[PDB]
Amino acid sequence: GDGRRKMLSYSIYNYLAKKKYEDKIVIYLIEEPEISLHRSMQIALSKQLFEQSTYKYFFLSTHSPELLYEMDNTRLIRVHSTEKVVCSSHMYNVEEAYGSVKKKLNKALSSALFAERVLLIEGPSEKILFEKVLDEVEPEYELNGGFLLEVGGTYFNHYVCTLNDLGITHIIKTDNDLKSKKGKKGVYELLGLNRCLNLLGRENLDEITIDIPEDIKGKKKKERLNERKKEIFKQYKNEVGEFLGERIYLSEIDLENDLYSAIGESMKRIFENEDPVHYLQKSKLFNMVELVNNLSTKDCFDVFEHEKFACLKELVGS
Amino acid sequence: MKFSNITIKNFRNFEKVNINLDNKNVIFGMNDIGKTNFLYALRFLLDKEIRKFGFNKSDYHKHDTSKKIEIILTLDLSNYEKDEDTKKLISVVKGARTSANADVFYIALESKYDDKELYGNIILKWGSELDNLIDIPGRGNINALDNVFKVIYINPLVGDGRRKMLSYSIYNYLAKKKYEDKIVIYLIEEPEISLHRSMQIALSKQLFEQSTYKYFFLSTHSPELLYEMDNTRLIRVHSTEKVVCSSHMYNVEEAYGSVKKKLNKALSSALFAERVLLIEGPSEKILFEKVLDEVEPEYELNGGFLLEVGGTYFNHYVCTLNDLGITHIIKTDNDLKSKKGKKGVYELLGLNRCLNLLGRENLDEITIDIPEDIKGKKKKERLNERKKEIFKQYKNEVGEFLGERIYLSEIDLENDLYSAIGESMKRIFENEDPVHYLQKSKLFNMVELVNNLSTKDCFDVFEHEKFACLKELVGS
Amino acid sequence: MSREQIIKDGGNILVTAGAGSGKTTILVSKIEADLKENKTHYSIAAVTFTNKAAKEIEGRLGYSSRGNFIGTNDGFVESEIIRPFIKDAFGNDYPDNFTADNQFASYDKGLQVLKYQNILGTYSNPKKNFKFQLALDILKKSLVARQYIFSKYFKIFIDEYQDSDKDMHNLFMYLKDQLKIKLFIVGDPKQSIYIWRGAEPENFNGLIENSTDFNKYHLTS
Repeated sequence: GDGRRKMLSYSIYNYLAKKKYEDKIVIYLIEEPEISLHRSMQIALSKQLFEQSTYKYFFLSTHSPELLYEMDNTRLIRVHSTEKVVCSSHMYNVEEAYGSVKKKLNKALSSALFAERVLLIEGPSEKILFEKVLDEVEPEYELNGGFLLEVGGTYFNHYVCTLNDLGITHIIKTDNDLKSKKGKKGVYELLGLNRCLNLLGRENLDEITIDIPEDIKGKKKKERLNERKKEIFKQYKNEVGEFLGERIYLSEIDLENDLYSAIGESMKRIFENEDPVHYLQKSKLFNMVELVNNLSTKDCFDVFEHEKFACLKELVGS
Repeated sequence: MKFSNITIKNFRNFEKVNINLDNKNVIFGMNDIGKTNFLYALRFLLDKEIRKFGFNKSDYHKHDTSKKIEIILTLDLSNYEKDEDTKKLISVVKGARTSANADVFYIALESKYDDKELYGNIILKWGSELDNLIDIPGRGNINALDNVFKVIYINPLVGDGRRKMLSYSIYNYLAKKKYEDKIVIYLIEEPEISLHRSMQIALSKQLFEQSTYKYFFLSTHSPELLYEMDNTRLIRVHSTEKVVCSSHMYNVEEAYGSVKKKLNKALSSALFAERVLLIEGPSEKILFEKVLDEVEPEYELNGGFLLEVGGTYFNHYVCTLNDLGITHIIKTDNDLKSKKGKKGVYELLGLNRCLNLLGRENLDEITIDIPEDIKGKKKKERLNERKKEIFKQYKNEVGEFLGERIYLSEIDLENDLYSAIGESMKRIFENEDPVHYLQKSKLFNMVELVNNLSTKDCFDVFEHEKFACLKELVGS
Repeated sequence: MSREQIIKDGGNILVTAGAGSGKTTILVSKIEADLKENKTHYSIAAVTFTNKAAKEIEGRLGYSSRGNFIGTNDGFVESEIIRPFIKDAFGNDYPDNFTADNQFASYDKGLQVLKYQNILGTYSNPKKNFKFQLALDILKKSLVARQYIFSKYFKIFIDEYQDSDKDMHNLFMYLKDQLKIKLFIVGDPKQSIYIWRGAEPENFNGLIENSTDFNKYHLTS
């Protein structure tokens, strides 16, 4: 509709300011270009702004994260929500390593730039659980400037650098993971500890080896790896204490065990005739829906008030 | 008590449009001209300050002033006993009703152009029977219909978001005390003009969870306003030159109660699309985003969308999308879920989810021995062989699925991806079985894979027969 | 005195007031108090026996866009019950046109006059009423008529109840009981000199001496 007229206006601007002003330095001031614009047109304008040579110099004011789907090689200036004007700026770039996932980082981080506190999570299971718990306890957490960000299978450096430089509070919840190395068998990588260390400047750690005789398999192997994880967690106690001061929360094994330590009786009731953790870990998505469909307000307040879930209090400002 | 329908003929770009309604209504789409003309027709019917003027020559369809403009609205009076707005209407209407038609009422508008005087006069009628309507009485500049309805029009034009919220608050606590004896209808047009995201969410909560907004019509470009939607009509204007509209009565079931905040957020952004592909998790998101960026970089500029469905059934999304006229594609895989309690019995989850979308529902369970000795890769291949047998058994049902744009994998997406790029996967995943290794860490290994794929591999995946949903998404 | 106990009472009320008491003053005060107190869409109806009292009350009250009926009880039925809903009760052949010489002594001939002649009927015997029996007949046959009457008014003010026939009593009691509409009755027991027009003083006295849901006051001023 009228957005097409807006796009025509942009096109005439682009191919008029070139021929007529070949002997001048042209600077564009674009103020809230998304007033009556369709979403796809906003994405198209984002591509034009950040991937065309007609806009060498510009200043853009926006309320829309769809305009920032293509951002790269730009300054982000954030005006703090107070009466005294305070500003933070960050020089945003995307590394060549983060090249094949650039469309996910941008979409994920666009909506977190318009928040006050961001909690970085891994997958949709934690999303489901925390959404249920917060709706039960703090229904208006997102009206006050909270956000849940799914990080996925990358490192936290890219998000944390931007958020920290812009003045946005970041919380991270992780768990102790061991990843089997590609090729040689019997050697694993301390993935969770390494990801948490890289955010403290200290980077990477030595690998470990576990026997795991061929006879054992299944639940026995799972508990063997869990015992190894417990030993690793106990070994690096000072590093964990250092993490806690940076708003980084690392689980001893996983989120399932932390949730058990809080609502074990309810989980036993709901998951009748099974081991709650093992059953919950078979189908991550469906069994979480089964669990949240049978939780009450008492269980939500039990989870919220536990010490293993102190990131949720940080997210809502206590 | 309830708005039911509206018909518009020969008015501006409307030629013959019939739209079902409710008390709360949301209109969205890409036309942006029919969306405003809809609210203008409502104002002409119900607003005395707009109807006070006439109709110009530009108000007639195709500027052909030899045609008649008709706008007719329908109401339901079934809850006279429990509602006080039905009494407010009935106390001004006396005689225009009959007892055989005591539950339906009509309010109509008619205009015929005067070529000599160059004026279009508007004359209003009500009646219970649509073939017998009579003029609404009135003296001077006032009408009997003006005694009932109070139309409040809100438009941001003609930080500052806090001023907008203050305006909304004064509206809410002014229209109550002053208009306790009238029926108040709000027309909210693009309230997100210069509004922060959190304020949009707050306004959504106000609209859909407060009693001050019993009747309203809302036009929006923002999916953040729809985070709280429930018990509303969604009207979609098709992106063409001829005004076409689809409507759906949106509700959330009590079963879908604990996940309602996820369904709404997921489905809000898919309402502003043309084709939607429903996927399961973030691994498929990563893979398809890489492949599309390599092959079809501008798929989302042309109206494509990827929707993560998660651990639910497809009925809730498909009903809405189908009723609104949006094309839906589904890709699934054959899953067996171990039943809670008894061991050795599994549920045909994928087949059941695909069947429930064809009207046919649910299927019998199966039992597999799985002796305690075997475990690990051997058990995985045993279950995979069972999956292959199940897939081969229901070949006719699968053929029926393909006609509905439903694509079920024999086992999983990993095996389909192998059947296409096995050599590349063997190269990248050196010294392992590609599928088994890729299935250990779903998220990190997928990033490893996409970081080492070339354009040739992306075009191999795109052009395969096992990935025919991707061609549907981009419109071939 | 008791004039302050009336304005503070909301519901069914009697005022047994004699000549020179000031019925008009208290009636207007109560009407104004009820209108000022209520903030809903409902209205009131004031029914009298003469056009002079109707015009006096109309002038005293003033002007408003709220639809209140002030007039004679004969105009009440014609304006509210009969003319709008005559064809919904009996049929489309019965006319809603009339400008009221042609009096008879039967109800059926009254219907015949209204239909064929297209003029409102009458009765030769002054002890029986044609208007107020036709009105009650229509009210019991039309659902939309009852719906309108219930949705429209929340109180009805009646004065000089002593000069009321049995049909007037029947219609008013039907409104009070079946439709749940409040009543405000004012009358002088010893002013039945209009008995030559079929007035029945027994109704007011029976209401005074038997009613249990009616609040009773007497004015000596």
